[PDB]
Amino acid sequence: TNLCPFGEVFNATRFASVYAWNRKRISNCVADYSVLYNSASFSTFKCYGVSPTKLNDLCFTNVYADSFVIRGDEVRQIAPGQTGKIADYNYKLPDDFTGCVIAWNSNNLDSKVGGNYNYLYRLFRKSNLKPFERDISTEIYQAGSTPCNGVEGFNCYFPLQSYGFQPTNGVGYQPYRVVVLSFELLHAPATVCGP
Amino acid sequence: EVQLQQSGPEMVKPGASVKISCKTSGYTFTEYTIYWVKQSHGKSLEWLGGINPNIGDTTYNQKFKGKATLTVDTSSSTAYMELRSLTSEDSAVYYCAREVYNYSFAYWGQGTLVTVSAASTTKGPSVFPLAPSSKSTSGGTAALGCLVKDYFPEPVTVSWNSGALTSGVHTFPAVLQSSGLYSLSSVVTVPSSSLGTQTYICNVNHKPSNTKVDKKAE
Amino acid sequence: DIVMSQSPSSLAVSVGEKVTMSCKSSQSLLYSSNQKNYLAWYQQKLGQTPKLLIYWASSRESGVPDRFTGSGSGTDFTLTISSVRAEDLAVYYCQQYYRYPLTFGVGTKLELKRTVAAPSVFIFPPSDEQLKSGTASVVCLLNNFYPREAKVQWKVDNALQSGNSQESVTEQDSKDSTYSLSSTLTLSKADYEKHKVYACEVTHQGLSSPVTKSFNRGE
Ligand SMILES: *[C@@H]1O[C@H](CO[C@@H]2O[C@@H](C)[C@@H](O)[C@@H](O)[C@@H]2O)[C@@H](O[C@@H]2O[C@H](CO)[C@@H](O[C@@H]3O[C@H](CO)[C@@H](O)[C@H](O)[C@@H]3O)[C@H](O)[C@H]2NC(C)=O)[C@H](O)[C@H]1NC(C)=O
Ligand SMILES: *[C@@H]1O[C@H](CO[C@@H]2O[C@@H](C)[C@@H](O)[C@@H](O)[C@@H]2O)[C@@H](O[C@@H]2O[C@H](CO)[C@@H](O)[C@H](O)[C@H]2NC(C)=O)[C@H](O)[C@H]1NC(C)=O
Repeated sequence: TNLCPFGEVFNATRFASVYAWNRKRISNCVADYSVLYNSASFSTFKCYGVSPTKLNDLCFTNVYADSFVIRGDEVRQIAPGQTGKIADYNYKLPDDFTGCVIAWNSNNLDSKVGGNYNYLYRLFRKSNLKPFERDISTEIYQAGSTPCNGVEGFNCYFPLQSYGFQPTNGVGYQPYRVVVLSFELLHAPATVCGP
Repeated sequence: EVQLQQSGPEMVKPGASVKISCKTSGYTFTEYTIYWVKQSHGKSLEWLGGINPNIGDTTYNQKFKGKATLTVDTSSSTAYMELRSLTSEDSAVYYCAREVYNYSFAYWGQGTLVTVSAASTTKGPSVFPLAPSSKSTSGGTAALGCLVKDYFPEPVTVSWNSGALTSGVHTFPAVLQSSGLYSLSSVVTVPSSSLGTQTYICNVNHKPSNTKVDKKAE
Repeated sequence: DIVMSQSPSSLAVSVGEKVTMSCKSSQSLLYSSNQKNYLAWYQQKLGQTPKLLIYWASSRESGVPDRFTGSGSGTDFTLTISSVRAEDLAVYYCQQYYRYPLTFGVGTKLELKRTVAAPSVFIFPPSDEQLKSGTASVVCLLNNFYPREAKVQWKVDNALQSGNSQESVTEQDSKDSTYSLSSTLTLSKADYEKHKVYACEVTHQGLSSPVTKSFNRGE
């Protein structure tokens, strides 16, 4: 029977930058979630709402597997009710999260000698993000009262910084790929179960 | 409560240097931008630059650049301004003010006074009673005061009864007497019916000389 | 550079009525993204740090009374006090912020027109604390008068003095619009004990006949 394709989601050459975080919708299939939970590939597999120990028995309306590269320092911000540059201006999980958040170390692939500049996060945004929202915007940051006219200088900044990932870094500033399985169940027929 | 706090007025030998502070408090220092505004006596306002404490960068008014330098401290939460070569044009009152996304100057600090004088030794003011007179003979009202006479430089501050007495008080612009020092008279009207009862005291403070003297009215 | 053009330097009308001052600008203060005009209005009453009245050309800030309203766009903006008060005595700057450098206007002063009112004359003989040290300062207050104009003249034994008075004027009052004048006469321990009568003669458009307060070098 159709197996929900997590090989893409998990073993893919490139991950999106946390600011433009990526989201594939997994629907109509069976997937073993204990192919994941067993692995201990993962430095973090914290779960919120549900439980991993026997998870491939429940059925769900919708499964969203979001994925992106953050850094080790910030992994702890992809929790419910977190705050920081990521939970505020980049990727926000709700109060009522019901899913699991998986991450592993990523130097081997994403670090680079001379810094990897391809992964970007947001520095600046007017207000915070509503859960699961996603500003892909690159308009100049009005830090104060003066307008900008697409010219950046004092109090007009560019809103994205690069993570500048380097392989001999501290664990803290080392790449971490992150998959955020959000299992939500609605008032419609279910279409992911497992065994 | 947003509060900005500058320093005591200052007197600088010409061509030398000075640094004015600004202690902000009651909001996150890194978030909001500091501007500085020069208002020299008897003229209007002049913008002189900005600083953004977070990223540390500055914008400058053309005609002030070089001769002033804005410079925050993260830890103490304190904005700074340094004027390097003080001519006499620089004799003015510099403001430090904070910002909001809606408009450029939302909270203002006290004001510091900058008088640029040639080693003109700070002179404590002499304070003399302006013993009361009366409008009419049958009482009505009565007037009394304090004469602050021989001080440099300009900033003086005169209260009546440690701040108690406040209505009708009339403190006159300091005026520049031929001697080079400043002379100033703070006068207060008072109901004549009280002259024997209450005592009437004025409190004069001169920062640039630490002069805090209190004299009555005989 | 973006230089602010107010009118008119001095203004003054009586309570009630309607002051209407103006501000004009080198460059359209229009940001075509958001369609706001980048011009504020500050209310510097004397001896006080400025206070923002209108932001974005046209919006009372919180707490600002509805008799103040800004208006305009592009180049010609306008501050309008419907029914001025006593308290509305202050210099009113317009300031722009659609570009750096941030520019201020030159300033519109609001004096206040009241009804005519006569001074009050009091003479202070200089203290003895100051006499023993070596000078003599006579003071001639003129409390609570409107209009500002008043001729003060010293006489020592009916001798007009000249060239040793200074006078110091207050700002208009903010509670009933009156003035105050600080004619000070200086002499010396040497010159002051050449005489008896000291007086000051106070002409004013309220004082129908002149008034003279005076004292006798004594006790
Ligand atoms: C800074 O400016 C904002 C105005 O907001 C902006 O102005 C417009 C021209 C548009 O660009 C808007 O999209 C944009 O938000 C001041 O905002 C305050 O706005 C509200 C009006 O919506 C006033 O009361 C509030 O009303 C909402 C409901 O609509 C309530 O939830 C609020 O709790 C509050 O009651 C408020 O009066 C107004 N502020 C003032 C001072 O009038 C913002 O206050 C302003 N900041 C400063 C320091 O002036
Ligand atoms: C992700 O891949 C692993 C391992 O596959 C290897 O590594 C990949 C990155 C790629 O280079 C492959 O060609 C490699 O062969 C998968 O691990 C397999 O898992 C099953 C079940 O757990 C196990 O029986 C196999 O022995 C494993 N293979 C190896 C080589 O260890 C893993 O399942 C993939 N993840 C997902 C979610 O599908």
